[PDB]
Amino acid sequence: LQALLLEQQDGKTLASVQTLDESRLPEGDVTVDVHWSSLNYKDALAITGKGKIIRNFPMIPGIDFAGTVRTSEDPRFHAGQEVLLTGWGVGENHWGGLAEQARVKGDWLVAMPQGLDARKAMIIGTAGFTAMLCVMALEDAGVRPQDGEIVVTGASGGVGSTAVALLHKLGYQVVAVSGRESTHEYLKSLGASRVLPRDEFAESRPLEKQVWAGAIDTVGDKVLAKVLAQMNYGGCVAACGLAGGFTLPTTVMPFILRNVRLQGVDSVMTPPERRAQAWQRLVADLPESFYTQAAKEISLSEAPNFAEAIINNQIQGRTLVKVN
Amino acid sequence: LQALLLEQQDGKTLASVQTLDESRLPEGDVTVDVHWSSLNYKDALAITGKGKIIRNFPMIPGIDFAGTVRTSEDPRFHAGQEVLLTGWGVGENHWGGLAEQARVKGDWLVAMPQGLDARKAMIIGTAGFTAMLCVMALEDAGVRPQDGEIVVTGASGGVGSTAVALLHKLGYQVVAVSGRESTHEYLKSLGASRVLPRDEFAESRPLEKQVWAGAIDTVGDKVLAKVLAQMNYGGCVAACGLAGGFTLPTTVMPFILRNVRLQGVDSVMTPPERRAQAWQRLVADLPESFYTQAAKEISLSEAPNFAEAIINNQIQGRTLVKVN
Ligand SMILES: NC(=O)C1=CN([C@@H]2O[C@H](COP(=O)(O)OP(=O)(O)OC[C@H]3O[C@@H](n4cnc5c(N)ncnc54)[C@H](OP(=O)(O)O)[C@@H]3O)[C@@H](O)[C@H]2O)C=CC1
Ligand SMILES: NC(=O)C1=CN([C@@H]2O[C@H](COP(=O)(O)OP(=O)(O)OC[C@H]3O[C@@H](n4cnc5c(N)ncnc54)[C@H](OP(=O)(O)O)[C@@H]3O)[C@@H](O)[C@H]2O)C=CC1
Repeated sequence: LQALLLEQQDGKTLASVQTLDESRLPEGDVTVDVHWSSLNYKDALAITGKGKIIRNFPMIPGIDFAGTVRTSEDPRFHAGQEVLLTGWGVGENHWGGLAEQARVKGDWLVAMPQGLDARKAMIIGTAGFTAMLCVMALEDAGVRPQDGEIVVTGASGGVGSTAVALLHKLGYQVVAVSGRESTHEYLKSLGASRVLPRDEFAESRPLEKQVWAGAIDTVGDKVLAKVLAQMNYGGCVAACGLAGGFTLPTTVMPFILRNVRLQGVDSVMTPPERRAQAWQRLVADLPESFYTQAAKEISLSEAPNFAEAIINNQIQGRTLVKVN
Repeated sequence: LQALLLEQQDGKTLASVQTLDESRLPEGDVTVDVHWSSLNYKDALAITGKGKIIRNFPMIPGIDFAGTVRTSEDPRFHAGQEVLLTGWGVGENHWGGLAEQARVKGDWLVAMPQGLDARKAMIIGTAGFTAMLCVMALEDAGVRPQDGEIVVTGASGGVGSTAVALLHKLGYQVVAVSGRESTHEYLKSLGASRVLPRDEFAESRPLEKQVWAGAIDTVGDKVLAKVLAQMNYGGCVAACGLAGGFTLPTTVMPFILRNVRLQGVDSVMTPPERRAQAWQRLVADLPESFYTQAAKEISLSEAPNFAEAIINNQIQGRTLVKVN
């Protein structure tokens, strides 16, 4: 059993791949032979030791996995069945998916959606799952294509890439915000009508000119504050991230004078029914071209190279991890 | 034609009751003989000159009125008809309701709902209208009496008083936040289960203990920031005010880790359909005891005094205004 393992000394996190035994895995009524995982921003924070994502060491990181069920004391799952997992504290406070085996509670698993397989499921991963929940939040708020432009921040990343592709597919005019010139052609190829620079979202009045029918935000901080000030009357912002900072120095003005909805989107504890709905929607609404335009396959032990890259804003798209 | 008129010299606002000619009224399709108005927080800002609510003087303030139609060039409205008005820029950049006559666009009016008269309509006013929109926002977010406690800030005020009464009638367990010990009995009599002091809502961590199923906030600033940190997973905050300050020094944490919705509530430009729904619901759900328990009926020339009291956190309930 090969596993990426986090250890802690003198404050710092060390990441290495070690050969563990089956016996070291935590209790959990379903054992899964993991074939694929991925790197999300939260995984990168954990692996580099930034932000105190993980409080208990040693720890196998990886909030995502997909593979084949080895055994099951949960009668909903059987040996041979393709399953996936995102969230539920896995990869944070419970040994995760960046390993050839994981053991988890059956409630945390999702039976493989029809039209999907383990590889494609992990290209999507937590970031794509989260993008879908964000699109669904915009739809719950009555934001339709004809209402105006949708803005996506941190657009070149995982959630952002998925969001641009989903929205373009669903008929929306999408505007991407990126802090790098090198992402422009990639973002246009995903379906973005144009790409605005991040340095134009550094400061804002409480109320800016109305330009967005809706928004999907992955950066928080001053970018989210400006986006809120730019929302159309009745518009909605689906906020899922903190890539630019966890604080939100905003005002009540967009809320109380423009009836703006700021919908928070969490992926960790998404209830079973909405979880299943999001996956079903991804199979239908994410075009097959995405799985080759946005994905980069890496091996397990080179994950820390790419975790550093994520933190350092040197990553584009989705990092798929082949575990075997 | 009696009217509270605001002038401006040396950057200070001067409020007085003057007798004006009919010919000084602005152009409008519908002339209304106003019998009743009210004072909301916004009117108080305008009358005292605090903030920049009013940019063009002279101005008749008053974002609300109710009365009888005098003349009409708009075929939807006839002489003799009972009508009300809240918002639409009236009392801000168009001569308002604290006067014996107003002249307005027919789109801005609401035909008197059945079960309601001009007096009761202004006891409710913008503040009560707003409270109803906030309760409706909580319902849109799936918050039900069984889900847990609803917190109402600035509870002794107009929006707050209406909110507590509406929620108690609808079956919710309500918790009021007030910064004065003198409001406690009043708030209990409206339907509040308990009253927490406002000094316990000053500083907050990004995430506090989950305690609120939903919230209606009239204060903004640091009170709203703490309430956000205290929301249950999937909870909703309807935010409509800035009584404690217009800034919002919060974080993204409640949003991204607890799926919290921050629904902003505006009353100025609420579209016709939603507007009519709120008034219909106010007739259904506001108990008759509210009109006696929260109302204080003043004359036009007492409006500057009551405006000061509002800014200085010295009123309780709703200020109704007998215009004639
Ligand atoms: N709570 C939850 O359940 C979930 C939360 N998330 C959140 O979504 C957010 C993004 O996730 P993911 O796509 O995986 O991360 P990525 O790193 O792949 O993308 C984030 C993007 O943000 C931009 N960015 C990076 N650094 C900064 C910075 N310092 N200031 C401003 N912008 C920056 C970059 O785009 P560019 O170069 O174009 O500016 C980058 O591509 C994360 O904060 C993550 O926590 C995601 C899934 C679930
Ligand atoms: N955008 C829109 O369409 C609408 C906005 N609103 C807003 O709702 C808010 C309240 O309206 P309204 O009820 O009419 O005003 P009120 O003055 O009647 O209510 C405000 C309450 O807030 C509390 N308060 C007052 N000052 C402070 C302070 N400095 N710090 C903390 N709390 C304070 C008081 O309660 P206590 O003493 O118990 O602490 C007071 O009763 C206003 O900001 C108003 O503009 C209302 C309707 C519509």
